[PDB]
Amino acid sequence: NLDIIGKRIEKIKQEHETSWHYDQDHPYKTWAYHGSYETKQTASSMVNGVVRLLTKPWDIIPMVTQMAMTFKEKVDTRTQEPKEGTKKLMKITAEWLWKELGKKKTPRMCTREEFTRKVRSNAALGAIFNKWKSAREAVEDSGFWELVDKERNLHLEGKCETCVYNMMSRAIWYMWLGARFLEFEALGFLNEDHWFSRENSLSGVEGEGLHKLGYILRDVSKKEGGAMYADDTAGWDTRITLEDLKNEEMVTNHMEGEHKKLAEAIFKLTYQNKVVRVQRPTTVMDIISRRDQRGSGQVVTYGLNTFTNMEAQLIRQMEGEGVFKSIQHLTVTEEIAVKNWLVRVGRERLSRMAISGDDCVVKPLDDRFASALTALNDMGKVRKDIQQWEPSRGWNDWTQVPFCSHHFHELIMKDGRVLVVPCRNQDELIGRARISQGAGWSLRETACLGKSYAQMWSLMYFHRRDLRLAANAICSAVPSHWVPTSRTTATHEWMTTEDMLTVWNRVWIQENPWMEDKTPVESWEEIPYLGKREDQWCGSLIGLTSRATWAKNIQTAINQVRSLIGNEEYTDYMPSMKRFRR
Ligand SMILES: CCn1cnc2ccccc21
Ligand SMILES: [Zn+2]
Ligand SMILES: [Zn+2]
Repeated sequence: NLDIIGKRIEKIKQEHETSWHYDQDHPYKTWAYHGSYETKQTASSMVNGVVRLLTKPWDIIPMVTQMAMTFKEKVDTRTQEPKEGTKKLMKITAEWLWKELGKKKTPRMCTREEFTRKVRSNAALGAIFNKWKSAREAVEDSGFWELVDKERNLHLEGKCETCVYNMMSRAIWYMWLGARFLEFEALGFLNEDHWFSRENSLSGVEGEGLHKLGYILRDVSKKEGGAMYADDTAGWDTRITLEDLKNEEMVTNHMEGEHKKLAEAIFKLTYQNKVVRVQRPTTVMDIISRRDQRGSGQVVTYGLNTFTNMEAQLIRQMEGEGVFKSIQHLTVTEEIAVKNWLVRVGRERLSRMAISGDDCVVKPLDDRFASALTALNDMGKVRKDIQQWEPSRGWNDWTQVPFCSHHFHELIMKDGRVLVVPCRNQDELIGRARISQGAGWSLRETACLGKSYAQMWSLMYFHRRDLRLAANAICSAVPSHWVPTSRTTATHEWMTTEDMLTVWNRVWIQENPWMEDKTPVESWEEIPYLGKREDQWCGSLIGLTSRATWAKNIQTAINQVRSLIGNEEYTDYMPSMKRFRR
């Protein structure tokens, strides 16, 4: 308690000595409360005019237009201590899983140099605005690194002064760049050295890319076993227990010297004890603490969510296979059975899963898994939108399974080769491309963001009639040489000025390990669509009068946007499609 967090608390107390007060009408039950101080400030979603002008038919579709308009009573809930059988299963499984992940990897510190390179190419490293303007400025000034140094030596001394969270089914915890560096130094290796790659973790998909996820699910489908299960957890980050945080910390067992001590301090001082500042309109700032739940960097959050989800799902698999009888207590011989299952079949069982943070797909040995719920519920990983003890409903066809907000189609090219393509409801794709975040966007910057969405559609969603047409229109309306941009950056092969057919050939043919015949495609007309009825099922407007008029008159829409941007060099990409080719 207050020995580990007191210093951070004491320090903030004094910067607002003229405003401190223990409020008696504080709304926290599960968060420990400490005091308040005076503040007064808030970032809504803005429309991308280039994309909206080239998607007119969607101006009258509420599922699109409502996306651009406009639970913190889950962060304030509590999770019970698991039983001794559950705690034992998790500790054995975690111990075994860090060793497998560590067999072909070496833990190591990430460097000021690596951190600097990140900030100078815009990665979302959740920092704050004070002393320096942006992240870019702090990194070049040696004053910063002295602040970093002071805290660093403080962590080696087992103490913390400035690693404090700021709060803002989503909840983001911005720290100051200094605390973010120290997190990156100790734990960045998990992401930087791809510990959750499929090659390394067998269940993971880190670095895999949307054009690979469908092929990975089809490979899992080829295993003998039961249905494919894809149960979502209700508020995964809120259900991370202190026992979860202690099994995650065991990665330090594989470290040495300084690194081991630096990593131990991050886990002890910032993860297993937290200090947070929250905006309350009644507007004051609340300084609240708690020991459990996830509140880390988004990138470290991803890897440890993947880790603990892999652990939970292997245990749910053990329960289905009858490896242990009850979570109340493991007998001595159940421990050796669990250990022996892991050594004997653990790697096979990891390969039956696709896990991306809190998101999983499992193809278990048989359907006993569906009603194996005691460990899953007792670990606190309670399923969303089903009653606690109701058996899971599985999927009989890998093409129906949801994963990373998509489903996947099997699409046969006129030449017989097989594409496995990512898909989701087309209203969601159009609605997202019509939104920008933040202020001060020039027309050129807005156009270059439209171009990023268009090239993503040409590479990932070419099989959707409306998106291939809208992508060609946007690429025709934005100057040919203007570089696609994004303010918050899987593998993003569409972020390039290279010809999109050349990039399509590299991603789907040359570099695709599921495509044996490497014959290049010579034109976009060789590249197939979904069936017309399947395209409508997945949200296409093909067949509507609005869509026909848009497609026929597309050059008029392209010319409207070209006239706004002005006298620039443009390319006509519409004749790459059969219907505009004379
Ligand atoms: C886990 C054991 N088991 C297997 N099949 C079931 C069906 C309902 C309840 C429990 C079941
Ligand atoms: Zn600290
Ligand atoms: Zn679809």
